[PDB]
Amino acid sequence: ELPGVTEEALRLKEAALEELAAQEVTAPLVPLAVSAFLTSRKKAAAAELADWMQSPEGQASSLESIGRSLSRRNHGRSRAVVLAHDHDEAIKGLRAVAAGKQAPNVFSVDGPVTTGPVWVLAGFGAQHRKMGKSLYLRNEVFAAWIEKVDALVQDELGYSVLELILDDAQDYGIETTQVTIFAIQIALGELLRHHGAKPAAVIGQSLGEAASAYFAGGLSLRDATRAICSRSHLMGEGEAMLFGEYIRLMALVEYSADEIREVFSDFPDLEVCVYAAPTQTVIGGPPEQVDAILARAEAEGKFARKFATKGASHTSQMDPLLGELTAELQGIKPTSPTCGIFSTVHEGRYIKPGGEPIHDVEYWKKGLRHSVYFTHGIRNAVDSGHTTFLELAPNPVALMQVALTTADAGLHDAQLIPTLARKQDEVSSMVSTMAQLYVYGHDLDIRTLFSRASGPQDYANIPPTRFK
Ligand SMILES: [Cl-]
Ligand SMILES: [Cl-]
Ligand SMILES: [Cl-]
Ligand code: NA
Repeated sequence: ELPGVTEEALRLKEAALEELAAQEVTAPLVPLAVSAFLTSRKKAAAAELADWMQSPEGQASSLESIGRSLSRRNHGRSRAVVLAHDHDEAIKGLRAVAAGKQAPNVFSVDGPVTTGPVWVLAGFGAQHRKMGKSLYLRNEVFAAWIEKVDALVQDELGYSVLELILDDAQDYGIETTQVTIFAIQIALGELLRHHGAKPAAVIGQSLGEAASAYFAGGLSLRDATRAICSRSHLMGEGEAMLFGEYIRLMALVEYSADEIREVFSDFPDLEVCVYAAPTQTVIGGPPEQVDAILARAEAEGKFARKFATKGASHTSQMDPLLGELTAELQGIKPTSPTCGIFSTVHEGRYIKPGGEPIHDVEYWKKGLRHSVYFTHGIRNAVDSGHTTFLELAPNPVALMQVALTTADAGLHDAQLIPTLARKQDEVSSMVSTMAQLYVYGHDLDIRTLFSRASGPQDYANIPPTRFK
């Protein structure tokens, strides 16, 4: 059978749980949903809830019991959610809902978003030391999926990703960044499905393509894990041996594809790694030429930033890895997708649900070797009516690129929903994520955001759980 959690992971987990229990308890973020067929009725419901919450009876009721009772109402066309830690934040946010005013912890819209969400599976440049650790310790569904991928990666590569997540002294390299972000992406998406969410379409970027294939139903979890494991360890081993004239850097520069065609005439060995946004592109090549194009960009007032790597993925430098990558992926079973795919490997084109499989061995070779057409995939999604983009990531780096494409396409009110972020509480982040899916009308059973009631004190004395 599959390997179990290692002894060292269990040791690290015990230590982390002791440290966690020694901290001060912070008040959880509670989602308070109010809805009605008409926005005017929703605003009135918000004002009445706020009035009652200021009464002594409302003050004596926990936010969690108020939220659990609200979660059982009929969820109408016009929706709103207040995210609060205490009664004061709740009443303040509800006043904003009632008065139609905007607030950071308030989401309120007049009706549903017409098209389903695009799940964005990226990850390049998003890793950070403690990513996923807090949610692993505090959410049992997320933890179960982390442990499933951990067991598969143990089987494929012979080490435990969970050990990396739990060990604060450990940081991530070329190889371990990929398998660990993959593990976190799988577990974040399955946590969302557990609460009723589903992608209408997926779009992958760079290392995130393996997770996109799983959530699109194009590969089983085992085969998606083979894809990320085969490429990551070949890339990590190759990058570690690069010195001198063999080094190729990667850098984000504020140049469009049109500008790069002209700019590259001075730098004969530069290649495009990722078309990230309409005016931003990840490029790769020899250090002297990468240094020169960065210096040109800064002289023109344009942004430029290097990544921490001695090798350039999505360039001709990957050629020597493709033969072994072919051999390691023999036997994977591409399947017909169960949702739409905006394939950034295949230049941003759309593959319909039920379409022919795309995730064969040649797809992973092409994805590693050639450019990532990310902005074109996003633009294809915007032009087809999609407005909600949800990024599964330890840090919402790709969502900021998506915002540049959506605004460039004329969509200035897109629903850009992050998941985890460095220096933000990972439990509260997933509450905000799921509350946002709810307010926009996407599939999400808001009842599942609250544990099952054990007694009458777990409800508040308001509709629909009034105590006769
Ligand atoms: Cl009911
Ligand atoms: Cl109701
Ligand atoms: Cl429960
Ligand atoms: Na461009």
